[PDB]
Amino acid sequence: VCVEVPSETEAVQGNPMKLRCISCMKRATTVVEWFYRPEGGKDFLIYEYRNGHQEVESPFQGRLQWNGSKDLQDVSITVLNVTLNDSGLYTCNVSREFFVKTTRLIPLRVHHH
Repeated sequence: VCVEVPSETEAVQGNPMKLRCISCMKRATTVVEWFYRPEGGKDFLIYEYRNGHQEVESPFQGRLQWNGSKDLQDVSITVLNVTLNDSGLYTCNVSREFFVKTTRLIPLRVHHH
């Protein structure tokens, strides 16, 4: 069955990081938006599912990898090759029609070694 599990919030520099986002659903059109915000900055979109997985232009374009389910209850993504600079707040927005909308916040912090 579908369990809602929070994402890890600590990442090791140089490894891939899974930004977990799970929205267990009510027995359906889906939109998923992933946002990132650097310390002292503004949210910008980095990943989108909106009638398909869209190419989103961002500093993240190139290092993102989809890691979710086909049923779209798991909408996790992976950031490849993590740097100290990827620290910040990641937001996962999942909306569902035929209405719902759920938000998940990931205060991501990257470490050495």
